[PDB]
Formats: sequence, C-alpha cells, structure tokens
Amino acid sequence: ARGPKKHLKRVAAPKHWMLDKLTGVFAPRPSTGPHKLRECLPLIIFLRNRLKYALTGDEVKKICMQRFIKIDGKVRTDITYPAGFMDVISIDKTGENFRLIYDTKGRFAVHRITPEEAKYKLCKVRKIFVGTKGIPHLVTHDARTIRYPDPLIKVNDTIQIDLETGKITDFIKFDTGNLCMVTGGANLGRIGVITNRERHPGSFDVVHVKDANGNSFATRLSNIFVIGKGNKPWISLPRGKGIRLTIAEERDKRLAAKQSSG
Amino acid sequence: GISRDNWHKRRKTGGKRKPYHKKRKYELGRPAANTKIGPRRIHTVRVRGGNKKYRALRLDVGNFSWGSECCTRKTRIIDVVYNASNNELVRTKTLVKNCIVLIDSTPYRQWYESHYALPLGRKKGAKLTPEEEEILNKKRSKKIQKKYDERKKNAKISSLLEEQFQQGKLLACIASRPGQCGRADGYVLEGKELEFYLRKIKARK
Amino acid sequence: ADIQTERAYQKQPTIFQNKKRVLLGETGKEKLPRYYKNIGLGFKTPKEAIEGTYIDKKCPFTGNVSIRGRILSGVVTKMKMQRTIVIRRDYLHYIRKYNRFEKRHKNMSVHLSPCFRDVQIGDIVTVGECRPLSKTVRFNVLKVTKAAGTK
RNA sequence: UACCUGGUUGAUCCUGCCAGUAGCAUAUGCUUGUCUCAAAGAUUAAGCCAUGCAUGUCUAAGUACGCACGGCCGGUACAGUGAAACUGCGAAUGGCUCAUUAAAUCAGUUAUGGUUCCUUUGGUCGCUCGUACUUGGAUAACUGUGGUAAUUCUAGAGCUAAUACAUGCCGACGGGCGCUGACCCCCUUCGCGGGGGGGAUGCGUGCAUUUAUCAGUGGUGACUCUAGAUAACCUCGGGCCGAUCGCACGCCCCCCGUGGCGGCGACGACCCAUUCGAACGUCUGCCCUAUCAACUUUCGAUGGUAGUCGCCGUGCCUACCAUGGUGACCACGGGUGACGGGGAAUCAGGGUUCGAUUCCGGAGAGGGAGCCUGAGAAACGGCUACCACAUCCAAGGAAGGCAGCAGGCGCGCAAAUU
RNA sequence: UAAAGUUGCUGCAGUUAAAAAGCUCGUAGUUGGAUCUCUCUCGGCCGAAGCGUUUACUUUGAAAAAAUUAGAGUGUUCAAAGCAGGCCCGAGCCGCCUGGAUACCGCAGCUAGGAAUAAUGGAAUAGGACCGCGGUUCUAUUUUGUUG
RNA sequence: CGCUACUACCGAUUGGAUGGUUUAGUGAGGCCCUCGGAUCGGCCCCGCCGGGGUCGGCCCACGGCCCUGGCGGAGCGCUGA
Ligand SMILES: [Mg+2]
Ligand SMILES: [Mg+2]
Ligand SMILES: [Mg+2]
Ligand SMILES: [Mg+2]
Ligand SMILES: [Mg+2]
Ligand SMILES: [Mg+2]
Ligand SMILES: [Mg+2]
Ligand SMILES: [Mg+2]
Ligand SMILES: [Mg+2]
Ligand SMILES: [Mg+2]
Ligand SMILES: [Mg+2]
Ligand SMILES: [Mg+2]
Ligand SMILES: [Mg+2]
Ligand SMILES: [Mg+2]
Ligand SMILES: [Mg+2]
Ligand SMILES: [Mg+2]
Ligand SMILES: [Mg+2]
Ligand SMILES: [Mg+2]
Ligand SMILES: [Mg+2]
Ligand SMILES: [Mg+2]
Ligand SMILES: [Mg+2]
Ligand SMILES: [Mg+2]
Ligand SMILES: [Mg+2]
Ligand SMILES: [Mg+2]
Ligand SMILES: [Mg+2]
Ligand SMILES: [Mg+2]
Ligand SMILES: [Mg+2]
Ligand SMILES: [Mg+2]
Ligand SMILES: [Mg+2]
Ligand SMILES: [Mg+2]
Ligand SMILES: [Mg+2]
Ligand SMILES: [Mg+2]
Ligand SMILES: [Mg+2]
Ligand SMILES: [Mg+2]
Ligand SMILES: [Mg+2]
Ligand SMILES: [Mg+2]
Ligand SMILES: [Mg+2]
Ligand SMILES: [Mg+2]
Ligand SMILES: [Mg+2]
Ligand SMILES: [Mg+2]
Ligand SMILES: [Mg+2]
Ligand SMILES: [Mg+2]
Ligand SMILES: [Mg+2]
Ligand SMILES: [Mg+2]
Ligand SMILES: [Mg+2]
Ligand SMILES: [Mg+2]
Ligand SMILES: [Mg+2]
Ligand SMILES: [Mg+2]
Ligand SMILES: [Mg+2]
Ligand SMILES: [Mg+2]
Ligand SMILES: [Mg+2]
Ligand SMILES: [Mg+2]
Ligand SMILES: [Mg+2]
Repeated sequence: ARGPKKHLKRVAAPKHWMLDKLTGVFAPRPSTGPHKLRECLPLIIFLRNRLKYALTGDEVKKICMQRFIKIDGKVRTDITYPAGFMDVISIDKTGENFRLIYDTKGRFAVHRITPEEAKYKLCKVRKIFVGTKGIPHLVTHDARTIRYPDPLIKVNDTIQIDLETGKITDFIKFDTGNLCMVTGGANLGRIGVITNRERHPGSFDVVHVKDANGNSFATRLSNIFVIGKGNKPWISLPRGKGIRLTIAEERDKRLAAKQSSG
Repeated sequence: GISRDNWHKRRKTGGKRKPYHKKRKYELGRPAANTKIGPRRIHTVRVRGGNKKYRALRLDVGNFSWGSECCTRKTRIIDVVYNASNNELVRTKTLVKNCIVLIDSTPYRQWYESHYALPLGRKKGAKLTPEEEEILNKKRSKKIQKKYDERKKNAKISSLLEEQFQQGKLLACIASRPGQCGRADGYVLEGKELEFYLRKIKARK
Repeated sequence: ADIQTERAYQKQPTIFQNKKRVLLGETGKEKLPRYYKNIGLGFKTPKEAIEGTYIDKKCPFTGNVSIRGRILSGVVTKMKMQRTIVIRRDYLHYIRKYNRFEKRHKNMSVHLSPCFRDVQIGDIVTVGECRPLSKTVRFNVLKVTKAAGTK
C-alpha cells in the first residue's frame, strides 16, 4: 500500500465481536484512540449488537448525534470510537451505566454498575518518566498522562482515577498475593491471585496466577492487570467471578438449569 | 533518481540478484552540499515527514569552543588546511565534518585578557593602545585584586597555543555537518591531537 | 604512536583529554581515563578492555554499540579480515518423509574486538546481535572459550 | 471397505507391462418437470478498445453587497434560504490482474537502545523581563471587451472579502537567578595583613536548534538514557509564544465610562505520550537441472578509518587502505505452462498432486525512466519525455491509456446484462 | 489421485527374467565394542547470586489471524447451510432466560521438570583440587565532632 | 538387393523472422548548482489638488514644522519580489 488503510473486512475482524459472516463484506474499522484496534470494542457494535437499541448503522448515528452516550464522562458522537478495558459508558436518557470487563470466555460483557461506581476507573501504569523542569509524568494503558504522581508508584501498578477531575485517588502495588485479571492470551478473562513472578532479562517475564477454586495458570507480564489488593477487588465483577469452567461442567450446569426450568 | 537502496548490490556469495520492485520514494538520494567559504548562503530542503534540512552552500562564520578554558565564541572561518578523507577537499576549500580549519583568535584573546588580566598574543616590542592598557592595568580594590592575583596562579598556556595566538589564527576542527544543519560549529585543537595534526600538515607539505 | 595509524586522529568520543592541570599533576602520569561499560546479560568485561589502550567504536565494551536480540554460538574458522572473523554454525535439518536428519551449516561474519586476543581457529565463540555494522556483519563477539585441546 | 480382473503357452508356474475399476476438475455430446444454494474471459493475448458510468464534499460555528428568492425598519453594517467562487479536507483507501520474482516474495520468531508518522486520545500552551478597541496589498465569483476549425484553452479592462497571502504589538512585568562590580559597613591586627557581609551601574536569561564542558531526579539486562549546571549559537528559502468563528448572556465600581469582568463550544498551532501504520534488520524454512564445478573482485566483490547522502543503521556512495568473501552440507549458472501462504483433491498407516481465484502479505497499470503536491505516491480514472500503437484537424495544432463495471474485436476446446 | 509393495522411509529388486563397477587403495559422507549408583555467603525455612561441562530426547507451559477441516449446542418443515434462539403473558406497557464452546496448528525460536539412550568434557613434564601461614606493588570507601 | 510411405538426424547456403545481451559514439526530459533579469512594487527628489494640529506676520487672506489621502515627471539613485 501507499498509505494508511481505512477499511476492515468482516472475516478479518476480531473474533470477540461475534459478527456473523453473511451480513456484509465489511466490518466497522475502529477509529484511532486510547485502545488498540484488536483490543477494543467499537461503539456501534456495543450499541446495536449487544444492547439491541439500534437495528441498523443509521440508527446508531441517530442516537449518537443526540449526545446521549458518554464514555468516561465525555460525550462521544463517533460511532466507531474505540472503547476498551475498564471503560465506563453512561446513558443518562435511560439512566444506565456499564463497565467494559472481559468475561471468562474472553469477550466484552454487558456489565451494569451502580451510578456511584461509574465515577472512577482503574488504570495500569505503562510508563514513568521525568520531563522538563524535573517534573514526573505517568502514562497509563489508556493513553492518559498525569503530572506529579506519587513517588511510590512504579510501572505495572494500578491507579484509581476519578473520571470527573482525572486525578489519582489511590493505588495498588504489583506484589504477590494481590488480585489480577488476564487481559490477553489463552487465559484472557480469568481472575486470580499472583503466586510468583519469573524474571527473564532481555525477554518477557512470566507470572503465575491461581484462582479461587485452586486452578493455576501462567501468562506474560504484559497481560496482567491488578484489580484489587489481596482477595478483595476494587471494582464490581460480572456474573462469572473469573473462574473458567471446563466443557464437561458447563454441560452439567446447562443440563441442571434445563431440568429445573419448567 | 539517486537511489541508496541495497537490492542493486551483489550478494554475499557473489551472485547478482534480480530486483522485484522499482525505485521507491523513500530510497532517494540528493546531490552533495559542497560548502565553500564566503558570504552566507543557505537553502532549505523539504524532507520526509514535512521537516526541513538546512543545506549550507556558503559559510564564513561559526561558533567554536576553547574546551580547556570552556570559552565558546563566534568567529570567522579563514581557510581549510587538512582533510582526513580526501585532499581534493582541501584544494577546493570544502567545509565538512572533521575537517581542520583556521579561525580568527581575536575574541579568545579578548576573553583571556579580560579574565586573567595578562598579555596574550602581543609582540615583544611592547607597543600598546590606551584601551588595552586600561583593560590590563585598571585600578581595582583590595578584594578584586585578591581575586585577580589568585586567578593569575592558573594563567598558563602551552607554547603551541601561544605561538598560534602570536600568528593571529587558531587551528580548529568542525564537529557539525554543514550540509545537514546549515552551520559550521567545532572546537579548538589542543593537546596530543594538535601535535598529531601539526605533524600531518607538515608531512603533507 | 602505535594507536595513531590512520589519517584521522583516533579518540574515544566521550573522554575529554585536554583538561588543563597544574604543573605538579602533569609530572605524575599522563594516564587517560578509560571509557567502558557493562553490556548486561551476565557477561563480564575483559580486563584487557578496561586496562587496554586500543580504539574501537564497534567494540561491545568500549565502543558505541548496543547488544539486543539473539545470543548465538559458533566455532572460529577464519581470521583474515581486520577486526572481524568468520565462524561456522552446524545443525541438523529434519525431513518429515524419511523420519531422518541431514547435516547443514551456516557461515557468519562477526566483529572481533581487540580485547579478545589469543583467539585461534577452532575455539568456541559466543556472539550477540546488534545493529548492522557493515553489509554482512550483524553480530559482535561477546565471549571466547578455548578448544578441548588446551594445555 | 487395508479389495482387484482380462491379455504371451499345446498346457503350467513366474517376471513384467498394456487394458480394465473408482474419485476429482476443464471442455464437449444427448436429455431435462419442481425448489434451495451457487462458480463464471485464469490457462491462448499483462493482446487492442467505440460508448456510458466508476470521487467527491457545508455546519450555529472560515469568506455572500448574485433580489436568484425572501420579513420588517426605512442611512439606522450584517433578518433568513442560498447558486457561483475563494479557502479546508479527501482523492496514497477501495476494485482488478498474476506479467515479473527462486533466501527474492512469503510464513513462524525476534529487534529498532538504529527511524518517520495525517488523524484520534491525553499532557503542555501568562514559565521568555524585551494601531492593539484589531495593521497591509491583492485576487476570484460578478459586470463588460475578445482570439482560435478544435479542449474541463484562456487574454485585457472595472469592483470587492478571509481561518487565502502577509506584517506586527500590549499584558503577565512586581521581580528572581547567573556573571561584572564602583563604593559602604562589621570582626581580628599597634599597623600591614587575615576575614564576613551589603551593594548602585552593565551583560545574559523560557521551550525547541547546533557545538563544547561539568556533576551525578527517575529508569533499563545493558546508554553516549531521561533530568540538572555552565559558555555560546540560533539559518531572511526565517521553529513556538492565537490580529480567527458560534451560542447564551449576565455580576461589579468613587460608574453611567476607552466601562470592567466573566460560561460553553468550533478552528489553529511548537513539543511529548498514545492510536493506525510504514520502513530497515535477526534465526529457520522452497520445485527441477552437473550435457552448469568453481564464482566474485577493471565498472564494490569481503573488511577497516574519515566523511557525503539519507528519516535513520549500513560499500548506500566517495577517498585512502588490507586481500578478502562463497562453494559436493551443491556455490555460480540455467529452467519453471513459479506470485508466496492460510488452504484443495485423493488417501489403511506412509504419501502423491494442486493452490491465477473473494482472507493475509507482494507486484503492476502498454514498456522503460524522471518528477510536482502532500503526513503518506517514484501515484498513472496526476504530470513530463523516449519506445510501440493510436483519435480529431480548416495541416497551423490539439488530445491518449478498461489487468475498475457493463460492453466490443481478436484469440482460442474454453467463460454472463452496454 | 488411489489401484502402484510397477519409485518401495514404512516397503521392491540385482545367479539364470532388467541389473554388482575388472581389481585394489583412499578424502568427504554414513556407521561405530564393553565399562562409572545443588552450593557457600549476604538479607526476610525462604529471598538474592552462581548453577548445570553442555546438548540431542521426552513431558509440561507461554505465545501463537480469521475463514476451511474435526467437533459441542440449536426441528433452517428434513438436508446442504446458518449462528441462531427459548418462555410465560393474567398481556412486560421497567418483559424475562440463554448461546455465539472446544480440539488441531508441522519445522525453527522462548519456558520448566526427567536423566535411560546417544554425543561431549576434566588431574600425566601435575605451572591438579582443599585448609592455612609470611614478602612486595597498585588504586577506592568509611572512622578519628567538621575542614586541610 | 529391387518396390511403397512416415518420423527423427546431418548439412551448399543464405532469406521472412523476432527476442535477449552488451563495446564504443550520441543522448530527450526532470532535478541540483552558478549565472540571468522581461516585468511588478516600496523608499528618497519636485509640482499642483485635498483633511488634522500647532509656529510666524496676524483678522476670516498666506508661509514654516510634522503627519495624512490621491495625481504627474526624473534620477542606469536605493531596496524587495
Ligand atoms: Mg489497493
Ligand atoms: Mg472508521
Ligand atoms: Mg515487479
Ligand atoms: Mg514417514
Ligand atoms: Mg494360445
Ligand atoms: Mg490404466
Ligand atoms: Mg409450486
Ligand atoms: Mg486475458
Ligand atoms: Mg489473463
Ligand atoms: Mg477473472
Ligand atoms: Mg470504480
Ligand atoms: Mg475546492
Ligand atoms: Mg490528500
Ligand atoms: Mg467488483
Ligand atoms: Mg517474517
Ligand atoms: Mg533507525
Ligand atoms: Mg500524532
Ligand atoms: Mg483584474
Ligand atoms: Mg495560514
Ligand atoms: Mg542531558
Ligand atoms: Mg560511517
Ligand atoms: Mg566503511
Ligand atoms: Mg509467471
Ligand atoms: Mg505454486
Ligand atoms: Mg494418509
Ligand atoms: Mg494408499
Ligand atoms: Mg491459495
Ligand atoms: Mg495464490
Ligand atoms: Mg498464468
Ligand atoms: Mg489480494
Ligand atoms: Mg504502483
Ligand atoms: Mg491496466
Ligand atoms: Mg492492455
Ligand atoms: Mg506508460
Ligand atoms: Mg494531506
Ligand atoms: Mg507511474
Ligand atoms: Mg483506468
Ligand atoms: Mg488507481
Ligand atoms: Mg470491461
Ligand atoms: Mg470505457
Ligand atoms: Mg465454460
Ligand atoms: Mg466466445
Ligand atoms: Mg499414481
Ligand atoms: Mg498401497
Ligand atoms: Mg506393510
Ligand atoms: Mg519389481
Ligand atoms: Mg541378465
Ligand atoms: Mg565381479
Ligand atoms: Mg572416511
Ligand atoms: Mg556404545
Ligand atoms: Mg495463525
Ligand atoms: Mg485458524
Ligand atoms: Mg540534463
């Protein structure tokens, strides 16, 4: 190509959007923004495919141009805006609040939250650097840059940001025994407690996590997001607490639910 | 046009390779900026990304640094004496990085005489002008004279630099790239490097 | 003297050797402070690099290079270029149809720093990846271990 | 479904092929009632094309004195809709084809601590001590006069705008800090001398740019990293530090003024970070061929030093040097009815063959080459030449590129509606 | 493409049916006889650091585009397909429940256990290991309440 | 050896042919550098029309110092494109 690409084939779209094959040739290409193309959820997909508010792409635009949708407290009229992990979506017309959290299957879930909880979010510290005049700067996973952070905050930590002022309230350090969620890989969407960290100089580090039921797994250090201190999360969790079931016990649960239905 | 690609080259084994695409814009090259000595003439070049490169075609002044004294001053450029890469560059008086040039000594002499309050570059005949006399022989108080006399303890310069100051021209080396940034900056040669380049210049003659 | 063999003056760019001093400190010793660095990954700096006087901008310890990427090993086969040698890497390639292997080799031209001396043909060398230093050189010698016949 | 059968002899047992058998995919012949999906000018010609269409865009928010329409006051700048034109953005995506291409493309795996990056998102934007209650000259649309056989050709004259093109202040502005420092004090000294302060007058100062020196907030496995200090520089083909637009309009004064203050947005901009990338690198991996065994190095082949050029790393190029580099583990050369993979057919277990073709990379726009603009193109529904074709002409000139959708000729065994 | 065990790695033949070089030497290639049953220190039993003489092998783990194939669910009227769907209504006029799994992905490159098999390594002119004791030269930090 | 036909081989010789390389000699066009200067402005020197201040002899007239709007002519004067 001679420059940036502007389209996205429907079969080449991320598979956690759960698009069907026969609807069209194209998929909504996410706009540039805080989150990556392969790790976001476009506003149109959430607004018509998940919530069933709109039937076509035109109705999504008609909803958005009435300034009804807010993302992290700010009105977004773009229908392909990239919304990502730990983002807050507010609809004041219906008085609804949602937080984008992966379910145990690695897909963004429709997770309703209290309006009190919708005032803050958690962010992962990606970079720490000193700028001009010796002023510290902290860069999070969602492209936020914050000046004068707490001197004890380092990389791979978690900070709580108040969405109205955009300022740090408190933080969680990356230590063994804390609660974390996996944000990528084969264990995406799982929740557990950090057991130990393996350091490989010049390469990727590996972190071992164990869930509430006692199942153990491992990921890379870049795929770990610290949620809470100890066993207590600082956010509300979806229907599944982050425990991944096997296919046999999913079948057993489904059969038990069917038997008790009716 | 001028292409600086790698696929027109032979392989490591020695066999030649057939290209699979034509010349691309991002592989281009441009004619050299042969910077001479004369009244300033600089042309700007629009480069990749929309940025600018300053293509110096003629230069006559630049700021050079006396490292031992940490004295940086803006001085005119007089002549080109040595060039490690090629001697044709000396004959045509081309200003490139790492070439040895001759610069004027007056601002450095002024700073030295205003700092240590000692003669420098003066003939043994002791002819003087009243401005220089009041610069060197000014009436100072006890405290200021105490500082100047203490400074006179460290006032000592090698014979090579002293002879160059007597000649009125210093030897300097250019550290910037005139064809890329549009300015000719450098440092004054001194120490073992000065002896090395003096030996090279003498052997060239 | 022995170092100065080119038309241009050979200097370590990060060391200022023209600092003026008193006449008492000049008499003592004209010993330039050496510039060296730790390359990381557990490799130690040879004493010949710290105490040496050679000038090499492509040396991993006293030059302007960065070691990042793959760490490989080879056997020295040719030492005939200036500050660069040719090593041979041997391996086996698996052929699925016959369930067997075939012997294959590759040749690498790598940069050898002057800090490594007494390097002979047939000894093991550990090299690290860096930016392209020339048309065919992308690796720098990090460690030298002698052959089994060392006495 | 791990499978066989006929044929050499007067008859027999073998070797061994030929023929038989079943899929699959191209063509063709005969035949054809109902419904659901559904390939389709790849193979020969990346051969040649009539005609039509395929890329254009305005919000309250850059510029409206077109009555072209339109409501009230009637000097009481501009009510509103708004053609045209200037300005801004996009046109580098998409769609088509498979000619070239054999460590090349491409796949997995790593790196950029060796670069650039429109836009989105976040951070900075009184940090500089040196007409502003708003500065200047033009150009379209429009109105008039024209030329040529001919084009999305344009020439002269009269008017008028800006977020086009330029030029430029105030304010914060009280000072602070680095050097220079006449002079004035306070201790010790009999006194010189040894100390400790204050200081008028001068120069410099913020972020980016270039060079030199010094010390050692935060980070990496590792910086010649980030930040700090000092001396200077800072391109006239010139870095930033707002002379821009809309909507609601209000609080305050010794006041009716030069009246002071104030809320949401839109546009723009130097520099960081982010997003989308792109571009160079690392390791391993590809079909036949020796009736291809030595190849590369005059004209860079392998390495070293210094430069030039480039967005950066590098024989990318230049100068001066060393004689290197590759090869029966198949180099070099040649062929391919060779774009590479994800995949497809057949298959007991192994395997054999195919992959032009809707997804991901690459290349090309009749063949070469060179460029303008732009963040991004060596772009072809952009320009400039040569080579081959080819259209109109009043012979003076002017205009070309369907391997985009249909469609036409040719080619062929071989493929659809202008 | 199978049939073709008529290209044979699995898995073919070479006395007479096609076939072993006239004979020997020999480099590269291939192949190769037995044998050998975690650690001090520094910090809070674990933490850091050296591990392993190293590999090959095997078993784990991580990262690995979708589509296709294999495969779970689901009466497209069945099926090829698709990713959908189901339940009560006194009507929910705040409708409720639920899916969009999983497996495989060669070679090469990362990760952690195993120690049989197969390579490779040590002390022989002992300038070989382990525990100590004297002689000399060269530089850095701290303590003499600070400063030379 | 004598009849009847086909394919593949040599080989007097030169045609219709194209395709691919290169030695030398020319070489369109763009780009870069050094020149060049058709033309278009701005600043000075005069002159007459016009508006603000002030100064002078002063009484509704006319000059001085600055600005200010236009118009006409010079200077191979200066400068910018
Ligand atoms: Mg395209
Ligand atoms: Mg989009
Ligand atoms: Mg090509
Ligand atoms: Mg097999
Ligand atoms: Mg018979
Ligand atoms: Mg048959
Ligand atoms: Mg019917
Ligand atoms: Mg065709
Ligand atoms: Mg074709
Ligand atoms: Mg086709
Ligand atoms: Mg089209
Ligand atoms: Mg326009
Ligand atoms: Mg554009
Ligand atoms: Mg189409
Ligand atoms: Mg790759
Ligand atoms: Mg780079
Ligand atoms: Mg950006
Ligand atoms: Mg006009
Ligand atoms: Mg502008
Ligand atoms: Mg710094
Ligand atoms: Mg270089
Ligand atoms: Mg070189
Ligand atoms: Mg081909
Ligand atoms: Mg193929
Ligand atoms: Mg099989
Ligand atoms: Mg079979
Ligand atoms: Mg394919
Ligand atoms: Mg293909
Ligand atoms: Mg073909
Ligand atoms: Mg494609
Ligand atoms: Mg192209
Ligand atoms: Mg074409
Ligand atoms: Mg064609
Ligand atoms: Mg063409
Ligand atoms: Mg643009
Ligand atoms: Mg082109
Ligand atoms: Mg076309
Ligand atoms: Mg196109
Ligand atoms: Mg067509
Ligand atoms: Mg057409
Ligand atoms: Mg057909
Ligand atoms: Mg036909
Ligand atoms: Mg077969
Ligand atoms: Mg069989
Ligand atoms: Mg068998
Ligand atoms: Mg047989
Ligand atoms: Mg026989
Ligand atoms: Mg025999
Ligand atoms: Mg042998
Ligand atoms: Mg054995
Ligand atoms: Mg994949
Ligand atoms: Mg797949
Ligand atoms: Mg030319």
